[PDB]
Amino acid sequence: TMSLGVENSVAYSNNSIAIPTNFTISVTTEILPVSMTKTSVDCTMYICGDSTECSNLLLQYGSFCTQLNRALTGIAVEQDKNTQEVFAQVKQIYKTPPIKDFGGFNFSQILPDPSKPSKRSFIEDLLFNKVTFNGLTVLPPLLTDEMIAQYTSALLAGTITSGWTFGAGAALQIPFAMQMAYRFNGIGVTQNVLYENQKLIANQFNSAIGKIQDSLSSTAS
Amino acid sequence: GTGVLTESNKKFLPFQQFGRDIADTTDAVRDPQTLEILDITPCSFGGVSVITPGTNTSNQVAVLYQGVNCTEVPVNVFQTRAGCLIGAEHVNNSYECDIPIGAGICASYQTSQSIIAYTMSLGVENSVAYSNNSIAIPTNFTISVTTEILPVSMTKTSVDCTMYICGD
Amino acid sequence: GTGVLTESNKKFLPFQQFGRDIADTTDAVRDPQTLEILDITPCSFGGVSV
Amino acid sequence: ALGKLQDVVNQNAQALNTLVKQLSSNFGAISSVLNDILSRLDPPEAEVQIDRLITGRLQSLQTYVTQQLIRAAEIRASANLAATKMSECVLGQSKRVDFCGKGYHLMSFPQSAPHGVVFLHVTYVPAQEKNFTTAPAICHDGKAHFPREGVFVSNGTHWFVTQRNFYEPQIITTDNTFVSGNCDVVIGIVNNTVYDPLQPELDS
Amino acid sequence: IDRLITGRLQSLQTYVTQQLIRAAEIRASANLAATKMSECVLGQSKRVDFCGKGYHLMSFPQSAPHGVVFLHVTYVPAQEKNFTTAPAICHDGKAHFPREGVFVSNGTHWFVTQRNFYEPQIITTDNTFVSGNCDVVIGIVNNTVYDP
Ligand SMILES: *[C@@H]1O[C@H](CO)[C@@H](O[C@@H]2O[C@H](CO)[C@@H](O)[C@H](O)[C@H]2NC(C)=O)[C@H](O)[C@H]1NC(C)=O
Ligand SMILES: *[C@@H]1O[C@H](CO)[C@@H](O[C@@H]2O[C@H](CO)[C@@H](O)[C@H](O)[C@H]2NC(C)=O)[C@H](O)[C@H]1NC(C)=O
Ligand SMILES: *[C@@H]1O[C@H](CO)[C@@H](O[C@@H]2O[C@H](CO)[C@@H](O)[C@H](O)[C@H]2NC(C)=O)[C@H](O)[C@H]1NC(C)=O
Ligand SMILES: *[C@@H]1O[C@H](CO)[C@@H](O[C@@H]2O[C@H](CO)[C@@H](O)[C@H](O)[C@H]2NC(C)=O)[C@H](O)[C@H]1NC(C)=O
Ligand SMILES: *[C@@H]1O[C@H](CO)[C@@H](O[C@@H]2O[C@H](CO)[C@@H](O)[C@H](O)[C@H]2NC(C)=O)[C@H](O)[C@H]1NC(C)=O
Ligand SMILES: *[C@@H]1O[C@H](CO)[C@@H](O[C@@H]2O[C@H](CO)[C@@H](O)[C@H](O)[C@H]2NC(C)=O)[C@H](O)[C@H]1NC(C)=O
Ligand SMILES: *[C@@H]1O[C@H](CO)[C@@H](O[C@@H]2O[C@H](CO)[C@@H](O)[C@H](O)[C@H]2NC(C)=O)[C@H](O)[C@H]1NC(C)=O
Ligand SMILES: *[C@@H]1O[C@H](CO)[C@@H](O)[C@H](O)[C@H]1NC(C)=O
Ligand SMILES: *[C@@H]1O[C@H](CO)[C@@H](O)[C@H](O)[C@H]1NC(C)=O
Ligand SMILES: *[C@@H]1O[C@H](CO)[C@@H](O)[C@H](O)[C@H]1NC(C)=O
Ligand SMILES: *[C@@H]1O[C@H](CO)[C@@H](O)[C@H](O)[C@H]1NC(C)=O
Ligand SMILES: *[C@@H]1O[C@H](CO)[C@@H](O)[C@H](O)[C@H]1NC(C)=O
Ligand SMILES: *[C@@H]1O[C@H](CO)[C@@H](O)[C@H](O)[C@H]1NC(C)=O
Ligand SMILES: *[C@@H]1O[C@H](CO)[C@@H](O)[C@H](O)[C@H]1NC(C)=O
Ligand SMILES: *[C@@H]1O[C@H](CO)[C@@H](O)[C@H](O)[C@H]1NC(C)=O
Ligand SMILES: *[C@@H]1O[C@H](CO)[C@@H](O)[C@H](O)[C@H]1NC(C)=O
Repeated sequence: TMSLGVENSVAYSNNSIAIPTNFTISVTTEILPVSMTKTSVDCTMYICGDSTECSNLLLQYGSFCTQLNRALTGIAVEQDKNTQEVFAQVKQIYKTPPIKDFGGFNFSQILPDPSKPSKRSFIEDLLFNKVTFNGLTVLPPLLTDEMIAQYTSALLAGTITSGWTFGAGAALQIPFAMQMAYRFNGIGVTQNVLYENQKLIANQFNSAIGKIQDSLSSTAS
Repeated sequence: GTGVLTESNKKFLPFQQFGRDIADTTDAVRDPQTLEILDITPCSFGGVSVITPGTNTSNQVAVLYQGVNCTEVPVNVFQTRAGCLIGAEHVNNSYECDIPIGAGICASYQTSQSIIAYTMSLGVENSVAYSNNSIAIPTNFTISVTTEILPVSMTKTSVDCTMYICGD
Repeated sequence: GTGVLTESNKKFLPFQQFGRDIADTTDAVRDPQTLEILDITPCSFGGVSV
Repeated sequence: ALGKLQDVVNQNAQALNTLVKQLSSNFGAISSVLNDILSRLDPPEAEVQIDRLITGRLQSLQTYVTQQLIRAAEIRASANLAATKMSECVLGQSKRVDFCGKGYHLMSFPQSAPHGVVFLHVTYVPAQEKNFTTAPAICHDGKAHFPREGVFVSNGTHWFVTQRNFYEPQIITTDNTFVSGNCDVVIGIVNNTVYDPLQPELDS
Repeated sequence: IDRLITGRLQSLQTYVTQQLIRAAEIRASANLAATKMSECVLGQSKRVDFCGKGYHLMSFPQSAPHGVVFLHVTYVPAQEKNFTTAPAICHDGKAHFPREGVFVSNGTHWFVTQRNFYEPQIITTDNTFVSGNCDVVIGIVNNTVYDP
């Protein structure tokens, strides 16, 4: 009989409060399917492949072919719309400056890699590597892997160099240290914490990124 | 069968006469007279779409044969990963996507005017002037009233199954 | 067919007999004896709820 | 713009048309009209073709009902989204980003439409950006000062503490800033006078 | 051929229906991913566990074959210490409540600290606001509020 978790009585008393004296900057991963392969099926070729008599017999079934083809075409257009909605949320393709001074934070593992022929980040390369004709045709996506990589790179550059501002309108530059100070103010922790523990936070963030790299590289589940 | 027979590198065993795949369709064969292996490829086929600017704008159209090499078409020919596009003038300049053909290629009717297919542009590049001691603050605002249209309900249709199938 | 025949204002051409629609169902007819156009309406029917 | 609604309409209409057109198909029967088959064949012979007609029409009905269920699920998802926006964009102010339109959300107004709703999202979009030199904190008496609400900016020579979403520079006073720690820890911290309102009052 | 066509059309219809349902599921996931991009990446989310377990600091997108991977950077408190807490404090017969924070005690002295991190501070009239007398609040304690 499976256990639901370790029993843990909270030491509750009407005048006892536990306050945290430290923190960890945990980088977790969440994978979301966005689109499915665009496939179109030729009704006549599949059902009556190269047969005039079969095609004539199939003609009597009314508008089955048109409705099946319309359904598949709608699904394919839906896939294109899904990708466009998810990724094309940035009006202008921002790019990070050549000088990488982000307050000690190290984004080299997620910023685009010029070395690879495709401008794709290191962790993006890991993700791509880990994931793997009878009237059925597999249409290609409108946005190639290169274009989706460009969109994600634009999103990352905008985020890093401008905080949340680029989502509201014109992207406003801002030091990433001050951006993180604002992020801390958002969660109810004063900003002086970030300034006073900037090096510690940067080290924790870099270690978390490394752990993400290792987890993606090792476990494919 | 019907297909394209080509010279094959497959190492058929002496006793084997055919080669199948996951679909169980004949993927390879052995010539009965001369014992040489031949790969069978499906005869080229694919959808035919029509990139057309609004007829109100122009009657000139381009034809896309999806996923077919530009060699099997009878007869201003562009070979993109989406397929063979005939009637579109390839342009190196990149603009926003107008009529998405696919594989990053979009075709638009533009300047005499013709249909030009191009690698669609992902908006305008904009290098943020980032530095560790520079913040851009907005000195003004604009109250933008946008619109968001959402379907809420659809037609309430009932069908008299008996009457429809067996009317009177 | 089954339905209600009503006097119609449709301008049938001399050689045209029936009048169809997107449903591809006979909406109008020409009375073969007296050359007049009659609209055909399906006999009234509908769900009966309580 | 209204396509989202118009599209929907067409879809439904299209389906009905298709359904009706399926009444004019043979499905393998001698004719597409039951009355013709009944009048031209005896029941023992007619039933054979009527079976094909009935099976075809029933299959068409099942296809229509299945696709209608799928489309109704899609419309139910969109209607739940519309109810969420009515609750959060209209009946309140949504702090969620891009949920009630691009830019900071001020308010929203509902407007009916044929088989749909339309939200006019009034949002606030900053327009005119000005560069400034910014510092995370400020040192006055060795104590690092951080802004309570706002950010330290400089027009080149003087330091002001301005709210983040609208450039409204203000003198840097102890009311605007709070101290935490000394100035040997922060990176990018700077020196500047932090005006004290109480000093002149005590002077006089 | 009648039987073959009927069977193959049934197979095609089954395939297309399964595809429609699977595509509806994928579109639900795509809408969720667009929401996460809008609210976690393009902004900081207050919604709990929406952008990772913890207090969301930021998110980073990464394309993957037919999907998006969000790296959610979150703030998780680590080492917690017990303290004795008083809802208010009485200095001159008027209850004092913390403007933004909580009252804690390390055994003898009383501090007012932000709620999600231990940064104790000497209680002063700037850290606290007064409301009413000292005969209503339950659990209130006695202490001095430093006056600058
Ligand atoms: C960011 O991290 C990467 C690796 O995670 C660092 O790249 C390493 O740089 C050192 C420099 O001495 C080399 O010896 C290593 O071989 C590099 N590793 C890899 C995988 O390239 C990079 O230096 C870090 N950037 C910052 C600013 O700390
Ligand atoms: C908060 O926790 C972090 C660890 O998450 C502490 O940082 C570590 O400190 C030890 C010794 O103090 C070092 O050996 C480690 O290398 C540090 N790790 C990192 C990532 O910097 C930190 O000291 C703790 N701070 C407090 C106030 O408890
Ligand atoms: C902020 O922008 C608004 C426009 O969005 C400015 O108002 C305009 O000012 C010019 C010149 O004074 C007028 O010609 C326009 O008619 C004004 N527009 C409107 C809608 O009234 C405003 O002056 C700007 N303010 C600042 C401080 O830059
Ligand atoms: C930065 O702003 C300050 C404050 O507005 C400017 O100082 C004032 O400048 C005006 C003229 O623009 C004078 O009339 C005031 O007497 C100045 N006051 C003080 C306290 O200096 C300063 O000139 C601005 N500097 C720049 C480079 O824009
Ligand atoms: C800000 O002011 C402090 C003191 O007012 C400066 O500290 C001086 O630093 C120099 C060089 O490090 C030392 O020689 C002095 O002895 C320091 N003074 C004191 C009183 O300790 C500090 O350098 C200034 N910072 C900036 C950026 O101007
Ligand atoms: C609770 O905190 C107070 C203040 O932080 C501590 O009081 C200090 O105790 C040390 C003992 O070495 C003295 O040197 C300081 O002068 C005291 N400061 C003040 C302002 O009185 C107190 O010791 C702490 N007690 C516990 C149990 O944590
Ligand atoms: C806080 O202080 C007040 C007064 O300094 C205490 O109230 C006194 O309580 C005693 C015993 O209950 C009475 O004899 C006095 O008459 C009270 N005086 C006043 C002015 O109220 C109160 O009990 C203290 N609270 C705690 C928790 O110790
Ligand atoms: C039959 O084909 C084989 C294959 O090479 C050949 O060697 C042989 O001479 C042929 N015989 C005749 C009678 O054609
Ligand atoms: C053709 O399109 C233009 C704009 O695209 C429009 O102004 C014009 O009225 C249209 N013509 C017709 C006949 O619809
Ligand atoms: C089309 O065929 C030619 C020659 O057979 C080949 O070089 C070319 O790569 C083919 N096109 C594609 C897209 O594979
Ligand atoms: C486009 O540019 C490439 C190299 O940049 C060149 O080889 C090609 O001929 C150009 N095409 C046209 C139509 O000018
Ligand atoms: C037949 O019908 C026409 C229609 O009006 C009529 O004119 C004619 O007299 C009819 N003939 C006979 C024999 O009743
Ligand atoms: C800030 O300065 C940089 C310096 O290169 C400039 O490119 C940028 O346009 C400036 N910001 C604005 C809003 O003009
Ligand atoms: C910014 O970076 C430059 C070098 O890139 C350095 O000299 C300067 O001290 C830094 N200043 C701040 C406030 O980070
Ligand atoms: C707080 O008190 C409870 C009471 O048993 C104890 O279990 C817990 O360990 C204490 N907190 C810490 C951080 O030790
Ligand atoms: C907390 O509970 C204890 C029971 O041990 C009680 O004596 C005390 O008065 C309670 N405190 C408050 C503020 O109710």
